[PDB]
Amino acid sequence: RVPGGKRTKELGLVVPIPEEDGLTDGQIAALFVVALVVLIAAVDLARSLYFGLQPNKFKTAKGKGSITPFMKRLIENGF
Amino acid sequence: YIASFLAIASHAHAAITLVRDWVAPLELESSCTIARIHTHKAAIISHLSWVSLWLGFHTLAIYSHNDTNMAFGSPSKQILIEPTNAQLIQESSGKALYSFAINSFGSFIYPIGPGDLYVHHAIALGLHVTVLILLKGALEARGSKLMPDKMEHSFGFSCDGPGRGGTCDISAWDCFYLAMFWMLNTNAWIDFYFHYKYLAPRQFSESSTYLESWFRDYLWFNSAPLIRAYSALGTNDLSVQAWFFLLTHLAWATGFMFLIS
Amino acid sequence: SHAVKIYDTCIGCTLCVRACPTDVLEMVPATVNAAKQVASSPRVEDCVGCKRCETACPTDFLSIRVYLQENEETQYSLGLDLADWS
Amino acid sequence: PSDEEILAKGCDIRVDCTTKEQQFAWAKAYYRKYNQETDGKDPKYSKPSTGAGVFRKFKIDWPNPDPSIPDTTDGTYPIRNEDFLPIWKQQQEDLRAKMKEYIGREFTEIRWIGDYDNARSPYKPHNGYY
Amino acid sequence: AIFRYVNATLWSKAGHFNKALSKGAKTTTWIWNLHASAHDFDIQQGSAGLIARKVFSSGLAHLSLVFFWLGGMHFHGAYLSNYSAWLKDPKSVAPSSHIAYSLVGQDILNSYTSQYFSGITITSGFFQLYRSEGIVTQSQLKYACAASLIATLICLSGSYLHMQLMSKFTSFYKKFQSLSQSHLIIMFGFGSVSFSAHQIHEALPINSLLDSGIWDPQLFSAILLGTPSAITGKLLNPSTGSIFLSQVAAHHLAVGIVFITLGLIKWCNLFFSRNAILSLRLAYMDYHAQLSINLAVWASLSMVAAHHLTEIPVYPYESTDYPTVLCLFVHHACLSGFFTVASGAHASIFVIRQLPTSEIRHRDPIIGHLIWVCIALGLHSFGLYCHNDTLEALGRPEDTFCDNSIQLKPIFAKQFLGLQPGIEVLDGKIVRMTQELGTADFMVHHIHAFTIHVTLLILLKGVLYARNSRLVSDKLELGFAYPCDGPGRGGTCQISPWDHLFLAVFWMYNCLSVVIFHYFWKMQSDVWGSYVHHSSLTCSHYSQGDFSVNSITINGWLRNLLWSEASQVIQSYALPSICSYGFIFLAAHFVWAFSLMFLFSGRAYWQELIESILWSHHKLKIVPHIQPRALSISQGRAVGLTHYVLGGIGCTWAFIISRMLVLTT
Amino acid sequence: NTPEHWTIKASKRLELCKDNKAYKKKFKDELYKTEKQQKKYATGSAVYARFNKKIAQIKNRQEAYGDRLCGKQDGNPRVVATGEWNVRASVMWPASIFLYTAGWIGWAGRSYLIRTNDETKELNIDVPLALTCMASGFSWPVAAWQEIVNGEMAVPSSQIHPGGPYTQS
Ligand code: CLA
Ligand code: CLA
Ligand SMILES: CC1=C(C#C/C(C)=C/C=C/C(C)=C/C=C/C=C(C)/C=C/C=C(C)/C=C/[C@@]23O[C@]2(C)C[C@@H](O)CC3(C)C)C(C)(C)C[C@H](O)C1
Ligand SMILES: CC1=C(/C=C/C(C)=C/C=C/C(C)=C\C=C\C=C(C)\C=C\C=C(C)\C=C\C2=C(C)CCCC2(C)C)C(C)(C)CCC1
Ligand SMILES: CC1=C(C/C=C(\C)CCC[C@H](C)CCC[C@H](C)CCCC(C)C)C(=O)c2ccccc2C1=O
Repeated sequence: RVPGGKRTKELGLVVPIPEEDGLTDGQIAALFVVALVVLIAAVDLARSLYFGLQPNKFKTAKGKGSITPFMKRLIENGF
Repeated sequence: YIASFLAIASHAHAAITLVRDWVAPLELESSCTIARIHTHKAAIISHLSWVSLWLGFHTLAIYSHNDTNMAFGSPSKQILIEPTNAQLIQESSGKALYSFAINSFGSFIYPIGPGDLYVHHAIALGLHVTVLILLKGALEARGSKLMPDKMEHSFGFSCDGPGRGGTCDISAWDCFYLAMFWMLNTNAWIDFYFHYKYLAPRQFSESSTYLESWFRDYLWFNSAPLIRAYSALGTNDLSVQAWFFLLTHLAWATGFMFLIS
Repeated sequence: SHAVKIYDTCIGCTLCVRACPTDVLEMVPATVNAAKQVASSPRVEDCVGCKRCETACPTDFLSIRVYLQENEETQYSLGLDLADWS
Repeated sequence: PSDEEILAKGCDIRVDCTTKEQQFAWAKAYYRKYNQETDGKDPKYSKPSTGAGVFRKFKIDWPNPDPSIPDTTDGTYPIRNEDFLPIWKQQQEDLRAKMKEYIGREFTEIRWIGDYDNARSPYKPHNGYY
Repeated sequence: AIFRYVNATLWSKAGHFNKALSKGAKTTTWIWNLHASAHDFDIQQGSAGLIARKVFSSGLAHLSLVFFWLGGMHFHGAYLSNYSAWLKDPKSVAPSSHIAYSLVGQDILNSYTSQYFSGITITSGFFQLYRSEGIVTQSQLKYACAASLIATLICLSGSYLHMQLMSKFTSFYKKFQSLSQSHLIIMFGFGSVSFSAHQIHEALPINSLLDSGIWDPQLFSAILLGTPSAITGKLLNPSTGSIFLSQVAAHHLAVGIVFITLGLIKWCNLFFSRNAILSLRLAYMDYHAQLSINLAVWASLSMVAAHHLTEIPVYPYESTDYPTVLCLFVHHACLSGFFTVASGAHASIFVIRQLPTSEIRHRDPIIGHLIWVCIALGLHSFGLYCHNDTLEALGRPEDTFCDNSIQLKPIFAKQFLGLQPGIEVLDGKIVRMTQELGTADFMVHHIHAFTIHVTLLILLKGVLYARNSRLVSDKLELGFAYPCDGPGRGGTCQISPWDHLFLAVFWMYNCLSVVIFHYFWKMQSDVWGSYVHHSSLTCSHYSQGDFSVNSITINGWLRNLLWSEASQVIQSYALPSICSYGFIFLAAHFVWAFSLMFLFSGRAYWQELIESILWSHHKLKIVPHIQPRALSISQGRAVGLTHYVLGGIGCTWAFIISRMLVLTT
Repeated sequence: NTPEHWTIKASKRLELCKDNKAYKKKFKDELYKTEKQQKKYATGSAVYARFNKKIAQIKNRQEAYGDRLCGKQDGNPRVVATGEWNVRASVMWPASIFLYTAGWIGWAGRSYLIRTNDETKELNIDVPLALTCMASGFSWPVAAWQEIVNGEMAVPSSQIHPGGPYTQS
C-alpha cells in the first residue's frame, strides 16, 4: 500500500493480506444458492405487495376461509 | 447523524399525525393534551424564539469578541466563562466513581473548559432552533393566522399564492424542509466539536474560545492530507477519499440550484 | 384539476370573476348577501391554480378557495401549449 | 533482529507477542516490506510547462510561434532590450549634467511640506525659490 | 425658475413621491416599499417633464458625490499619506494614505510602510496616478483637493437649480443628435486633446526629472527627448517599467484628433448607412434603453480597462506594485460584471414599458440555440476538468488533458505585439513577461466562455420573455418586478425579468470569481515574482509556476489556489498588517452563509413566526401599530442575493489582498 | 467535600494569574512583539510615541489582570459565573447593570407605545413624549412590579388573537 495517513506513516500501521482467499468456490456457490432462494422469495413478496389484498377471493377461491381459534380469542378480547 | 435523523423524523411524523390523524375537539373544549398545547402554541413558540435568540446573540457575540481580541493579539482580553455547573456535575460523578473504586473510566470525564462551554451553548442553540422550527410546523399544521384553513390541504403543498403578502414555504412539510438545514448544522457543530477535541485536546482547550481557531487549526490545517491525496506527484490510499470530497462538494453546490432558482 | 369552492361569506363584488385568467367563475343570483349575487365556479376544469381570485377576494378570510390537486393535473390546469393531451 | 526473521516468526497477541513493542516492531517490518513511499508517478507530470522557460519543449504553439517566448529550453529568460539599459543610463546622466549646468548650482531635494517662492515673484524672497 | 415651491414640508411626509404609499405606515412592508421605489422616478407622481428633471438632477447630485469622494482621496493623499517617501523611493515604501485609530487595540492594523509612517497599505494606484499626473508636492495635492471640493459644490448647486430650471416644456434632453455631437467633439475629442496638452506641458518634464533623479524645486516649477524610435509598448521605461508618458501624450492627442474627425464627418453627414440603424434610433429613445446601452458600454470598457491596466503598463511603478495591479484588475472586472447585469435589467424594463424590437418575434430559436450552446460548452469545458480529476485519481495521468498528456493546444491564440525575446525587469521584479498558453489556458478560457454564455442566456431570456410566454400570456400586465403568477400551471415562480436578473447576478458573480481566480493564479505562477542571475535569469515566481501543472484539475484549484494560498489570510491574526484582512475573511464567510437563510427560506414561515412572537407583545400590551410583516418575496430574494454576493466578494477580496501584501512584504 | 470549596477560588483547574507561568509567558510574548514592531520606526516618531503608549497599556493590563483567576494550562483570565459577587471578574455586576439598562429601554418603549397608540405617532415620533418616557423609565423595576401585581401589565389571552384555528367551527 501507499499509505496517505499521517498516523499510519508514523506508527507503521499495516493492512496484512492473507496468502490464500478465505472462502473457496464451493462455499461461495453455497452462499449464492441461498441468495438465489432469497431472491426468488423476494420477487414473490414484491409481487404480493404490489397486488395487495384480493377481497374477491371469496367468490371463486377454494375452501370457506378459516380464522384460527387464537385469532378468534383476540377478536373477542378486542383491542 | 442517525440519531438526528430519527429525532427530526419523530417531529415530522407528529406533524403528520396532527394534519391527518388527530381528531380535534371543538375549539372551546380543552380536554386532551394536544388541544391544551394548541391553546398556548403561541406562547410556546414565542418563548422558544426568545431562548433561541438569546443563545445565538450571546454565543456569537462572545465568540466575535474573542475573535477580535485575538486578531488584535490580546488573548487576555477574551471573555472566558468557566463551566462551573458542568464542572460541579463532573466532580460529583468523579466522587461517586472514586468511592466505587475505593470500595478505569476513560473519556467519561473530560477536562471541560470555557471553549467547551461556548460549544455547548452553540449546540443548545442548534437544538433549540431545530425544535422551534419543528414545533412551529406541528402546531401550525392544522391552521395558522396566515392560512387558517390548512387542515384541508395536504401535508406538503407548494404555496397559497402571491396574495396575502406572499405564501412561500407555508406548509408543515416546508417547516420540515427548513428544520432539516438546522439539524444538519447542529449535527455538524456536534461532530466538529467531537472531532476537534479528539484530534487536538490541548490545542482545542487553549484555542477553541474563538472561531478563527476552528477555521484555521481544525479545517484548514487538517485538510492537507485529503487534498494532497492525489496530485501531479502521485496518489495514495486516500485518493478515493479526495475524489469523494470533491464529488460531495459538487453535489452540495448543485442542491443550491434547486434551492435558489 | 383543481377544486375551486365558494362559501356563503361571499359578498358578490365580482373581483374574483374579473381576475379570472381563464374565465372559470361567474356571478349568479342569490339572496344570502346584500349584493344579491354570489360567485360560482362552473368551469373548474379550466382552473390553472394561479390563486388570483384568492388574491382579489376582500373578505377577512377568503370566500373563494382554490385547492391544488397535483395528482389530478390535466393539460388545461397545466396550461400546456407545445404538447396536446386531447 | 532482522525483518526477514521477524516476519518468519510472525506476531500473535494470543500466544507469544504479548509485548506492544514487539507487536509494533513486527508491524514496522511488514510496513517496510510491503509499503511504498510513493506511487511512482512519472516526474514529468510535476514539471511546469508555462512560465518556467521550457515552453518550447511541448511544441504547443509551433505553427507561427510567438517570438517573445525564448527559444532556449534551459529554463532561463533573457532580459528584453538589454542593449537599451546602458543607453538609457547614458541619456539620463547626460540630461542630469545638462540641467545641472543650466541651473548653475547643485540640485536641492524638494520638501514635501515646504513652501517655495516663485522665481518671478515681485516681492523679496522669504524662502529661496529653489 | 420658480423656487418658491421647494420647501422642507415634504421632507417629513416620507412617501409623497409614490401614490401607492398614501396610506402611510400600516405595516413594515410600507417602509420597505418606500425604500424600494424611492428612485423609481417613472412610477412616481408627476409628469414626464418631472421624470426628466429628477433624472438629470440626480445625475448631477451623483456627480457631486463622486467629486466629493475624489476630493477626499486627494486630501488623504496630501495630509494622511506617505506619498513623499513613496515618491523618493517607490520600491521600498508601500503606498499608504490610510491610517487607523488606536481605540481598542485597533492600532495593530497600521503596519510598517516607512520609517516615520505607519498605516494601511492602499491598493488603488492613486500614488502612481499622481506620479503620472506630475503631482509631487503637498501644495499640488491640496489644490487638487480644493478643486474637487469646488466641483462638488458646483454639481450640487447645478442639481438643485435644474430641479426647477427645467420646466414641462424642457426638451434639451431629447436632442440626441446634439447630445451625441457635443459629447463626441467636446467631452471626448477636446477633452483628450486638452489632457495631451496637460501631459506635454506639466507631466512630461516632471516625470523625466523624476526618472533621472532630479528633485529640484526650480526644475519642478523638448518633447520626445528620451523616447527612441522603438514602437510604443515594445520598449518600456528601463527606470520605471512603463510606457513612455510622451507616447501616452501623443496617444491622447491622436485620439482627440480622431474623435474630432469622427464628429466632423458625422456633422457633414459623411456616414451614409443611417437606415441600418434607423429602427434602433426610433425604438430606443427611452430612458431605460439608453441606460441599458450605456451600462453595457461601460461594462465592456471596464473589462478592457481591467485587462489593459495590467497587460499594458502605463503608470509609473504600477507594474511592480503587484497589489495595485491585481486590485485594479479585480475591481474593474467586478464592475464590468455588475454593469452588464444592469444592462440586462434595464433592457428588460425597456421591453416592459415600451415596444420591443422585431428580433423578439423569433425569440424561441434564439434562446433555444443559446441553451444548447450553454449546455455543450459547460459539458465539454467542465467535463474536461472532471475527466482530469477522475483519471488522475485512478492513477492514469497519461489519459488526462494536459501538456504532458493529451494536450488541447490553443492554436488561435496568436501573438500580435511582436515583442523581442525575453522579459522586462525592474529592481528584482518582473514588470512584464509573456504569458505562455497551453492546455490549462485552453480549458480555463472555455470555462470563461461557458460562464459568460450562461449569464447571457439568463439575461436574454429575461429580456425576450418579459412581455409574455407560453406559460403566462399577461406578463406585461403583471409588470416588471413581481414574485410569480401563482402555484398554478405547475408553479410560476421567478418568471419575472426581475427574478431573471436575480439569477443572472449569481451567474455573473460565479463567472467573475472564476475570472479573478484564473488571473490571480496565472499571474502568480507564470508572470510575477523575482529573478536570479547577454544574461539569462532564472525566474522564481510567487506560486512557483504551478498553474500549468495543477490547474488542470479541480482538486488542483482547491489545493494549490484556495487552501495553499489562504495561508496568509488564514494565519493573519497575529500579524499587524493583515489581521483586519483575516477578520474580514471570517466575517465575509459569516455573511455569505447568512444569505442562504433568505435564499432558501420563504415568506410564510417568517410571517407565522412573527405573528407567534407578536402574541407575547400583545399579551404584555406592547402593540406596534406599524404591524410587523415578513419581507416580501422579491425583497427576500434581493436581500439574499446582496448578502451572498457581498460575502463571496469579501472572502475573495481579503484572501487575494492578504496574499499579495504578505508576499510583496 | 467542604462548603469552603464551593467558592470558585478554591478550584484545582484555576490559579491566580500573577502566579501563572502561562499567563506570564503570554504577556511577555505580547510585549516582545509590540517592542519588536516599535523598533522598526525611528526613535522620535509619532508612531514611536504611540507604541510607547501601547506598551504602557499592555503593562497596566498585565498588572490589573494579575489578580484574576486563569486556567493553569493556558493562563487566560476567566469570568466567574457562579453568582459570587465579591470575586474579581464577576459576571453579576455587568449582569445587574445590563439588566437594569435593558429593562429601562423596554419600559420606555412600551410606555411610549401605550401613550401614543397610533401608527402616525409610531412613524413620526413625538420627540417630547419620547424623551419624557425615556427619562421616566428609570423607575422601571418598581413600576413594572406594581403593574404586574395590579394587573395592568398583562391582558387575558382571550383579549388577543390566539393563532390559527386548529379545529372545526
Ligand atoms: C471604518 C472603516 C473603513 C473606512 C471608513 C475606510 C475608508 C477608506 N478605505 Mg478602507 N479599509 C478598511 C476599513 C475602512 N476603510 C479595512 C478594515 C481595510 C482592511 C485593512 C481597508 C483597506 C483599505 C485599502 C487597502 C484601501 C482602502 C481605501 C479606502 C478609501 C476608499 C473609499 C471608499 O471606501 O469608497 C467606498 C467603497 C466601498 C463602499 C466599497 C464597497 C465594496 C467592497 C470593495 C467590497 C469588498 C468586501 C468588503 C470590504 C467586506 C464584506 C464583508 C463584511 C460585510 C464582513 C477610504 C479612505 C483605499 C484608498 O485609496 O484609501 C485612501 C485603499 O486603497 N481601505
Ligand atoms: C455546482 C453547482 C451547479 C451545477 C452543477 C449547475 C449546473 C447547471 N446550471 Mg446552474 N445554478 C447553480 C449551481 C449549479 N448549476 C446555482 C447555485 C444556481 C442558483 C443561482 C444556479 C442557477 C442556474 C440557472 C438559473 C441556470 C443554470 C444553468 C445550469 C446548467 C448549465 C448548462 C449545462 O448543463 O452545462 C454544464 C453541465 C454541467 C457542468 C453538469 C455536470 C456535467 C458533468 C461534468 C458530466 C456528466 C458525466 C456523466 C454523464 C454523469 C452520469 C451519472 C450517472 C451515471 C449516475 C447546468 C445544468 C442554466 C441552464 O440550464 O442552461 C441550459 C440556467 O439557465 N443554473
Ligand atoms: C420421476 C419419476 C420417478 C423417478 C425417478 C428417479 C429414480 C429419479 C432420480 C433422480 C436423482 C437421482 C436426482 C438427483 C438429484 C441430485 C441433486 C439435485 C443434487 C444437488 C446438489 C447440489 C445442488 C449441491 C450443491 C453444492 O453443495 C455442493 C455439493 C458443494 C457445496 O460446496 C455447495 C454446492 C452448492 C456447490 C419414479 C419414482 C421412478 C416414477 C415416477 O412416476 C416418476
Ligand atoms: C443567579 C445566577 C444564575 C442563575 C440564574 C437563573 C437560573 C435565573 C432564572 C430566571 C428565571 C427562571 C426567570 C423567569 C422569568 C419569568 C417571567 C414570567 C418573566 C416575565 C417578564 C416580563 C413580563 C417582563 C416585562 C417587561 C419588563 C419588566 C421590562 C422590559 C419590558 C417588558 C415589558 C418586557 C446563573 C448561573 C445563570 C448565573 C450566575 C447567577
Ligand atoms: C429571515 C427572513 C425573514 C425574516 C426577516 C426579517 C423580518 C428581517 C428583519 C428586519 C430588521 C428589523 C431590520 C433591521 C436591521 C438588523 C436588525 C441589523 C442587525 C445588525 C447587526 C450588526 C447587529 C423574511 O421575512 C423572509 C421573507 C422572504 C424570504 C426570506 C426571508 C428570510 O429569510
